[PDB]
Amino acid sequence: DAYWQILFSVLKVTRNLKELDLSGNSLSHSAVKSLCKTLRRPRCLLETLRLAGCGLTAEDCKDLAFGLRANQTLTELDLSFNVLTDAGAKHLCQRLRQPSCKLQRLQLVSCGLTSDCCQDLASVLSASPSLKELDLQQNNLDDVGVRLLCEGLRHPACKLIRLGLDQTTLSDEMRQELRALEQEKPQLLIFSRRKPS
Repeated sequence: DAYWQILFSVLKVTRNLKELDLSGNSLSHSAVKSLCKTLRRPRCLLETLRLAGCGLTAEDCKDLAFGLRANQTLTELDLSFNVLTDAGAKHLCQRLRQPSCKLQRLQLVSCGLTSDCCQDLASVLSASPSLKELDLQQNNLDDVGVRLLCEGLRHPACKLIRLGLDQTTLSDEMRQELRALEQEKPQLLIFSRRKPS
């Protein structure tokens, strides 16, 4: 946190910074709050923010979601490899389904998510004005959650074109349903580490 205060005082002076990648370094709740201040500034021109493997938890998602409320420049956010839990995803979803949201690309790989966040995610898929890519690999969503996701993906207003999803432990019936969706929505690619396609 010593350290983090140096970085944030410098960012206050930086101009035109489009990307900020903190991945792999732990941020305390307190550093998260100073970062959220950074994002709220009107001069903030960040387009990409990467916080993967940073020790974030659910309460951090609430702060990030509120920090995105004003922001119109961020188009890509990586929260992979943090124990966000379903409660953390729910805070993000509240923001991402708003009509002012500009976020295009969101990565939630290995974030401790279950089927219990998938109704919230599906409401994002159906209503977000901006979300094009969503990576949910390394989360245990199961047939129940993926079915809920598919209910949102089927919405003709769904903007998504790339979904990252673990398919190995899904049922044969679920995998047939996903392939049927891909046939109906040819602009959508469902990929994984095992089906990189």
